[PDB]
Amino acid sequence: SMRISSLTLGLVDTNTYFIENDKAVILIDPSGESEKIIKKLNQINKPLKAILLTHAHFDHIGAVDDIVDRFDVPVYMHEAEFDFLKDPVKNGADKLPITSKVTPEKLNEGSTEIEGFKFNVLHTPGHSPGSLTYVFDEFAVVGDTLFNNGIGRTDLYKGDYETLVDSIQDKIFELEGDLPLFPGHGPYTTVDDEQLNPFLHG
Ligand SMILES: [Zn+2]
Ligand SMILES: [Zn+2]
Repeated sequence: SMRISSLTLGLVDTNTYFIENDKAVILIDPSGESEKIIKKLNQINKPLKAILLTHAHFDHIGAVDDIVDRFDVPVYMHEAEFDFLKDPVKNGADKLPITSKVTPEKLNEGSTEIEGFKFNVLHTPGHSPGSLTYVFDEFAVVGDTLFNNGIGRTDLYKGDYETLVDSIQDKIFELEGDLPLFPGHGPYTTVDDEQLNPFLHG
């Protein structure tokens, strides 16, 4: 019923995801290289209805403004990182040309329906305070939380190691053991495959 596609883009190889149903598409983490994203959006030939952000670090939002300027769609994210968009010290870009001037819509933990797309939102902070995981019937998009044999870094702004470990162990590890998990970087993994992840402790 849904098809998930991806491009790996930008300075730090961010996974941008395209979620299609029979009649529309939503985009998650438009990281950069917006002409490549737009090219695939034009290939899909279904109207883009929304952008979802797992979080608002610079490498997940670099193409947000270009896509909104072209298609005029809402951008959804957790309110705890609204101030990340315009603030390069908070989103990490301060460290050559990244900000977003969009006014975002807030999303909270719970069941959601956006333009015919039904999914569950989990608030999974620790790598960032507004990190969200988006759970669909046949896959989940987890952001910079649980990687294949790795974990999101917890030394960024408002990051915290024990918070992320709890988010992974108490929320992401409640999903179906073989559900494909698609993180912000690197290949997919699953809850079963990450049971002995060595970065989780406590
Ligand atoms: Zn990040
Ligand atoms: Zn990232």
